Amino acid sequence: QPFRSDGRVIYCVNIIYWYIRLLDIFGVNKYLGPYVMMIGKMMIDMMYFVII
Amino acid sequence: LGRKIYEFYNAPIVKFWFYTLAYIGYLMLFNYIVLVKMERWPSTQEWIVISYIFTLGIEKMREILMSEPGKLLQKVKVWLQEYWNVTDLIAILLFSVGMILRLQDQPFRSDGRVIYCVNIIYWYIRLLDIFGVNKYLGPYVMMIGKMMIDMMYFVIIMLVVLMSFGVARQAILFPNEEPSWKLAKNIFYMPYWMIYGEVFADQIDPPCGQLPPCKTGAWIVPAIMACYLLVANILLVNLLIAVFNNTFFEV
Amino acid sequence: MLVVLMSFGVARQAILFPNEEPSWKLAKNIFYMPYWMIYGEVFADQIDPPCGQLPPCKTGAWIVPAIMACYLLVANILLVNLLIAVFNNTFFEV
Ligand SMILES: CC(C)CCC[C@@H](C)[C@H]1CC[C@H]2[C@@H]3CC=C4C[C@@H](OC(=O)CCC(=O)O)CC[C@]4(C)[C@H]3CC[C@]12C
Ligand SMILES: CC(C)CCC[C@@H](C)[C@H]1CC[C@H]2[C@@H]3CC=C4C[C@@H](OC(=O)CCC(=O)O)CC[C@]4(C)[C@H]3CC[C@]12C
Ligand SMILES: CC(C)CCC[C@@H](C)[C@H]1CC[C@H]2[C@@H]3CC=C4C[C@@H](OC(=O)CCC(=O)O)CC[C@]4(C)[C@H]3CC[C@]12C
Ligand SMILES: CC(C)CCC[C@@H](C)[C@H]1CC[C@H]2[C@@H]3CC=C4C[C@@H](OC(=O)CCC(=O)O)CC[C@]4(C)[C@H]3CC[C@]12C
Ligand SMILES: CC(C)CCC[C@@H](C)[C@H]1CC[C@H]2[C@@H]3CC=C4C[C@@H](OC(=O)CCC(=O)O)CC[C@]4(C)[C@H]3CC[C@]12C
Ligand SMILES: CC(C)CCC[C@@H](C)[C@H]1CC[C@H]2[C@@H]3CC=C4C[C@@H](OC(=O)CCC(=O)O)CC[C@]4(C)[C@H]3CC[C@]12C
Ligand SMILES: Cc1cc(NC(=O)[C@H](c2ccccc2)N2CCCc3ccccc32)no1
Repeated sequence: QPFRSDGRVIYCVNIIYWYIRLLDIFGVNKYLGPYVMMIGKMMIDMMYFVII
Repeated sequence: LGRKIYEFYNAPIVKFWFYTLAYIGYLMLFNYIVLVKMERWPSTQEWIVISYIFTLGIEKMREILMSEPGKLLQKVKVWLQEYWNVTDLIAILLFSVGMILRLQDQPFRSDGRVIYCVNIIYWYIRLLDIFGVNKYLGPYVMMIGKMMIDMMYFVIIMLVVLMSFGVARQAILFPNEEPSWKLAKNIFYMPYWMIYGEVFADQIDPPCGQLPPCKTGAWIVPAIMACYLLVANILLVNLLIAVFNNTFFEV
Repeated sequence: MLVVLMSFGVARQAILFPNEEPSWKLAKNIFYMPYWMIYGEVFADQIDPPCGQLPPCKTGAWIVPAIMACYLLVANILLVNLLIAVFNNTFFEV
C-alpha cells in the first residue's frame, strides 16, 4: 500500500478498454458492423460538437 | 325476422366487433381481479376470467383439430408456425399454472398473483396485436417489430458500454464488498437509470475526507461518468434516431 | 402508448401495494406513476426500496425493477423515436 489501490484503478480502466475491444470484435456481424462505423463517424462529428 | 337476425349475427365484422367487446370486458375484469382481493375461494369476476381463459383454450384446441392437414403432428406444427398462437398457448399454460398455485394456500397465492400480473402484460400486448385492422395503427405495429429487431442489436452494444461503466464504477467506489450477487444488481442498476433522465446527483462526487475518507481514484468516477453517459446517451440514442428514420422509409 | 403504459401501471400497482381495497385511487396510481416516469423523473427513491433488512418484501418485489426497465425502455425509445420518424415523414408533405 498505497500502490495496490492504484493498480486496482488501472485494472478498472483496462476493463473499460477490453469492453471496447469486445465492441471491436463485432465487425463480423452484418447487423452490428454498420452500427460500429456509425460509432466512428458520429464520434468525429461529436468531437466538433464537443468543441462548440 | 329469423333469417334477418341469423344473417346479421353470422357476419364476420359482427363477429370481430363482438369478440373485441368481449375482450375489452375481459381486460376490465382482469384489471378488477388484479387490484381487488382474492381469498381461499375466488370471487365471481375471477371465476368469469377463469371461464374466459378455459374457453379460449378449448377454442384453440378446436383451431388445432379443425385445420387443413390430416396428420396430428403436421397440423399441430402448422398451427404453431404462427408466433401469436405460440405465445397464446404459453399464456394459457401460464394462467393454468397460476390458477393451480392460487387455489393452493399461502405462500403460493401471491405467486399466482404475480403470474396473473405478467399475464395481464401479455393480454395487453394481444390488444396491441388486434390493432392490425386499423389502417393507421398497423404501420405503427410493423414499426414496433422492425424497431424491436434494431433495438435488439442496439441493446447488445448499449449493454456492452453500460456494463463496462457499471463494472468500473462499482469496482472503484465500494471497494470492499465481498462475493454477493448484489454486485450485478448494482452494475445493472445505476447506469440504466442514469441514461433515462435521473443522473443521481447526490451519488456523484460526494464530499469525502472533509465524512469517510476518499477511496483511491474517487475523482476518476466523475470523469468516466461524464464520458460514459456522454457517448451512451448522445452517440447511441441519436444513432437510434437515424436507425428508426431509415426504417420508416421502407415500411 | 396508453395500452403499454396502462399495462405496466396495472402490473406495478398489483405487485407492489398488494393490500389496497376497492377505491378509485388505484386508477390514479396506475395513470400517475408511469406517465411521469416517461418524461424525465424516474422516481429513484420508489424503485427497489430496501425491504426486509423496514417492512418485509412483497412477493415478486424484484420483478418490478425488471418490468420497469422493460416498460420504460420500449416505451421511451421505441415509441418516442417512432414519433421522430412519424413527424419527420409528416413534414415532407406539409
Ligand atoms: C459478460 C456478460 C455477458 C455477463 C456479465 C456477468 C457478470 C456481472 C457476473 C458473471 C460471473 C459472476 C460472478 C460469479 C460468481 C460469484 C460468486 C457468488 O458467491 C455466492 O453466491 C456465494 C456462494 C459461492 O461462493 O459459491 C457471488 C457473485 C459472484 C462474485 C458473481 C458476480 C457477478 C458476475 C461477475
Ligand atoms: C444478449 C442480451 C439481449 C441479453 C439481455 C438479458 C440480460 C441483460 C439479463 C437477463 C438475465 C439477467 C440476470 C438475471 C438475474 C440476476 C440476479 C440479480 O441478483 C440480485 O439482484 C441479487 C439478489 C437479490 O437481491 O435479489 C442480479 C442481476 C442478474 C445477474 C440479471 C442481470 C441481467 C441479465 C443477465
Ligand atoms: C464534453 C464537454 C462538452 C464538456 C466537458 C465535461 C468534462 C471535461 C467535465 C464534466 C465533469 C467534470 C468532473 C467533475 C468533478 C470532478 C471531481 C474532481 O475531484 C474532486 O473534486 C476530488 C475527488 C472527489 O471528491 O471525487 C476532479 C475533476 C472532476 C473529475 C471533473 C473533471 C472534468 C469533467 C469530467
Ligand atoms: C381498458 C381501459 C380502456 C380502461 C381501464 C379502466 C380501469 C383502470 C378501471 C375500469 C373498471 C374500474 C373498477 C370498477 C369498479 C370499482 C369499484 C369502486 O368502488 C367504489 O367506488 C366503492 C363503492 C362500490 O363498490 O360501488 C372502486 C374502483 C373500482 C375497483 C374500479 C377500479 C379501476 C377500474 C379497474
Ligand atoms: C382513447 C384515448 C384517447 C382516451 C384518453 C382519455 C383517458 C385516458 C382519460 C379520460 C377520462 C379519464 C379518467 C377520468 C377520471 C378518473 C378518476 C380518477 O379517480 C381518482 O383520482 C380517485 C379520486 C380522487 O382522488 O380524486 C382516476 C383517474 C380516472 C379514472 C381517469 C383515467 C384516465 C381517463 C380514462
Ligand atoms: C437493456 C440493456 C441495455 C441493459 C440491461 C438492463 C436490465 C437487464 C437490468 C437493469 C435494472 C436491473 C434490475 C435492477 C434491480 C433488481 C432487483 C433485484 O432484487 C433485489 O434487489 C431484491 C428484491 C427487491 O428489493 O426488490 C433483482 C435484480 C433486478 C430485478 C435487476 C435485474 C436486471 C435489470 C432489469
Ligand atoms: C380469455 C380471452 C382471450 C380472448 N380473445 C382472444 O384471444 C382473441 C381476440 C382478441 C381481441 C379481439 C378479438 C379476439 N381471439 C379469440 C378467439 C380465438 C382467436 C383467434 C384468432 C384471433 C383472435 C382470437 N377472449 O377471451
